[PDB]
Amino acid sequence: TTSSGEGADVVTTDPSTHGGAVTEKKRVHTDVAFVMDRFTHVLTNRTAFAVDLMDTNEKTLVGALLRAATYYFCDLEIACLGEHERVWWQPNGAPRTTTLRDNPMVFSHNNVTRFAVPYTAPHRLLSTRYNGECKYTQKLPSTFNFGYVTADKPVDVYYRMKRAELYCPRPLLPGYDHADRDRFDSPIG
Amino acid sequence: GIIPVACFDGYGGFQNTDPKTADPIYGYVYNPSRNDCHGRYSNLLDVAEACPTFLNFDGKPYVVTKNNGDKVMTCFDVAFTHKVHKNTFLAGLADYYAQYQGSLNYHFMYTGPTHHKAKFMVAYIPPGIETDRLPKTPEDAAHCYHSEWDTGLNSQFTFAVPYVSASDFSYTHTDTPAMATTNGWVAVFQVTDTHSAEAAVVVSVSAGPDLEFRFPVDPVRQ
Amino acid sequence: GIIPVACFDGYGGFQNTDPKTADPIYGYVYNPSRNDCHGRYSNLLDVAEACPTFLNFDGKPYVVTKNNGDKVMTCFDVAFTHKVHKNTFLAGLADYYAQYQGSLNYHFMYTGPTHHKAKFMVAYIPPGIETDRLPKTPEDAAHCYHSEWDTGLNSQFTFAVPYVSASDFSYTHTDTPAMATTNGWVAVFQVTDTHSAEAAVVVSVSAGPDLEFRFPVDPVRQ
Amino acid sequence: GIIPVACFDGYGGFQNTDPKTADPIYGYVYNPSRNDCHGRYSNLLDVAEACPTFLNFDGKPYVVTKNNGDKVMTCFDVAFTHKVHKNTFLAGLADYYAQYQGSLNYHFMYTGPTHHKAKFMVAYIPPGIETDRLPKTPEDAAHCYHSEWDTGLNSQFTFAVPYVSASDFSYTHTDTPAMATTNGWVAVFQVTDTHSAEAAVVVSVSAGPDLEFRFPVDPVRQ
Amino acid sequence: SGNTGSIINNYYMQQYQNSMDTQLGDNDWFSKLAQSAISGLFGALLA
Amino acid sequence: SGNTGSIINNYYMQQYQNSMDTQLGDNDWFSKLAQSAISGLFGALLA
Amino acid sequence: SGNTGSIINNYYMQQYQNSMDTQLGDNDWFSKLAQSAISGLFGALLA
Repeated sequence: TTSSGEGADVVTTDPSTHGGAVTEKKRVHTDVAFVMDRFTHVLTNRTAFAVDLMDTNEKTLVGALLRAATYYFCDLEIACLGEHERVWWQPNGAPRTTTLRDNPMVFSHNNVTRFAVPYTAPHRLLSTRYNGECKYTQKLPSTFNFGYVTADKPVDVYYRMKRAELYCPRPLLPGYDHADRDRFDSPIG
Repeated sequence: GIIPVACFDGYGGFQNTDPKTADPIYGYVYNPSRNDCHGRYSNLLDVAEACPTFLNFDGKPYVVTKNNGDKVMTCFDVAFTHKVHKNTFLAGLADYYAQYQGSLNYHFMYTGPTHHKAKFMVAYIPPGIETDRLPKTPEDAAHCYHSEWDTGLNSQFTFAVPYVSASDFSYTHTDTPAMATTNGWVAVFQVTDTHSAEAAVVVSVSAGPDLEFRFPVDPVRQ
Repeated sequence: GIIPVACFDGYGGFQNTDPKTADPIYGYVYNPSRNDCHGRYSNLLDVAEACPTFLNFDGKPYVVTKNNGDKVMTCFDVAFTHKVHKNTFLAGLADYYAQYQGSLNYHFMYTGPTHHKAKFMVAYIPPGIETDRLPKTPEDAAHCYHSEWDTGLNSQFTFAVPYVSASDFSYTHTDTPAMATTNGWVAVFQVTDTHSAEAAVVVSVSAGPDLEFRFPVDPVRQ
Repeated sequence: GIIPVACFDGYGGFQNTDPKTADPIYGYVYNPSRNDCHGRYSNLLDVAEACPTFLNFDGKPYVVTKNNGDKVMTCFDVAFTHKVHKNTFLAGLADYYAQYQGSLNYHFMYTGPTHHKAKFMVAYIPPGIETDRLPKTPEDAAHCYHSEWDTGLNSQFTFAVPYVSASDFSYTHTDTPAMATTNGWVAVFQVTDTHSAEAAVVVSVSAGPDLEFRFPVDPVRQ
Repeated sequence: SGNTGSIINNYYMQQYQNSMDTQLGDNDWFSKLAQSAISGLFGALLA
Repeated sequence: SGNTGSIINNYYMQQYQNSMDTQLGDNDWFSKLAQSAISGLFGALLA
Repeated sequence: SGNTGSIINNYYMQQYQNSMDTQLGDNDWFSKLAQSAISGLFGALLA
């Protein structure tokens, strides 16, 4: 199916060119809103922390796909774990304080603390990367966060993107290295 | 008067994939309007189809045309773990998903001088049950599901690789014990062996119209 | 026969901001009628708009007109934490809320003798990216979004300060590391430098029609 | 405002036979189509009826015809635990279910040479209250619910064994203390005692149209 | 009304959950005050 | 269907509780086999 | 919408569960881009 490639026109040919029919599939697990909606693990044994969403491990599904997008929009759901009495949450732009009162707060129930954080940042969109005079011939600003959680005792933390909307795609890379063998070859249960 | 109810064991544990939503803190927030925020993509296979990415031929996407016989410019597995696919967006997307089906697409863009001419053929070799082989000459590869093109005014050529397998879906990751491929080879022969000099064929890959991943997974790397 | 149900972890903890209401003790109380109890206000921004409050110019709301050059009677940030706003009702209201948008209003009431005359101009300087500056003469401030008024039978003058910023909302509190303002300056030049003698211009501030706070917060002071 | 509810004791324990279903993990899986996957059976008694299986007569399904008197080729209980039924699909299916009712069917296929001829009769002896007995000659068994057939062009003969018992259902397993059968005998007489030589009658069993098992059980073996 | 809300409704009767109000029979101000404001420019506007 | 049953219905959507089936478009046997049976007595029945 | 689903519906009001969106009045791209694709064979197809 010859065509000029310089124009970068999209081309997608099915095996129909060789006489084989292929019906369109309605993929659902590839969908952004479905994939991004999970409790990715982010950090362990930490009391106070900013709820920056770039703390996600880059090898995890949610973190990698999140870095596959330049801009993003998400309601969030936090889920702390481990022994603690309570969890405070300061909305974005609230001044930091070592003590907390009257700020929104959730007691744990059976050493688990799940709650929904509304999108809070002033920017109409957040971004996973930000060109702030980082020109090169070869870090994201603090306003990009959903809040500032503090726990009574150090806790494991989970984030769950909601109503996710990813904008402007960026490259994904496989995490595995092939070593000596060109085919990676991995065990399967 | 109180409503009877029976709490059950094995239910209500924390679940990271559960459908149910968390209890609210703040109310009545109004997000800034995102109207005229361009470039949203609602599904990863869309960007996988519309945006082909280059293959890893020993660190360089292009294959050099060559004078000595050989003729097999490339002969690589149709499997995402293969080293050739290592830089591609599809290998990185399917690094996570557990299973797939459907055709791939390979784009071959000739890049050589306008006076230089060449003829190529690509062939898809079904999984074996092959004692090796694989065929090293075009006359031998002609029997297989192939296609053949010569360079002209229209540089690019898009060869679609059929999904032929016994099972409706096939694993993206390769199982540790294997002496042969489970999805088959593809090979890109040159067909004349007289080329002064060099030239190059850029190669890239993108998901076909009918390709479909299933089951997200987050494998520990390494 | 009992209805199955599954209590979940992470739910049902005490929450100080939860929508749900507490279980009743007493019933059938009847509150005394509050008819003809005047002065109710259903929203704090209403009292913020209808009731301007004075600025803190070194402990005195008025600015004195002066003979020596200078000409910059005031040059203060459009930020609620600034010392000038310290006594104002808006700074005290926005001491709690986390974010805002919309215009402020500044009222300038001349107070001097009827025979004494003066001319003034106020200018709004957009955030920089300013190496300082700020302009110290009216001819320099003329380029900026300004306005200019002379004293007459109608003493008061109401200058509205536009909300110009890259982001739809901007923080009320100032972040600790900053070498320049994020909401910009405003300055109140006199424009003739010959004033025998004294005179005074009372200054006050009140929220504009479109101003809006969001996210209550209760910061620990200090 | 919270809905009152009262969790009860004795409810919500783990139950391996409970109607209620478990909470989901993955969603939107689509199983491969099973269209044109032949041979499905929706009920075990269907395969029990359509597929007769051979009896265990001392390790060989057939009974040999014999010259010496005796005449009682077989005399076995109509009970699933009996050694004769040990290889049959019904004994293996009813090894699990606790109770049954309804008729069995026994198929007798003659297998001898076309010139060889024989005559047979089968009789169903109701449970006793029998001091033994059982009758050892056809003249004695004639009084009982019997049937009689001679070999011909149509080899197979299907004798149906009635369910006659005081109780609407009867146990599949035999209770440890018993000196006599609770479901009765059946016996397969030859009726002439002159047979040179050998010949054989294959025997098999399959559930009748009205047979019904009830109460699955998973007994510990041994 | 206020920071309360559910698709359902409060389980207890209104008489038990909240004190009943009584009319003086056998209101808001600052809304009106803020609406009394004159944003219209004074004098003869030009250009 | 199967050993499940309630006056109500499953709380989660069918898409989450059970894998969806797909027709081969963009069955039972032994029932029929058992129904093929000929109980009618062979030969000339008498008396 | 997304990995959520129940026969019922969320107990809390939408205002409490999710941030409200606002129109710029007092979108998708790669779907269209992928649909712009020309699968039709180029040149004079034969046989």
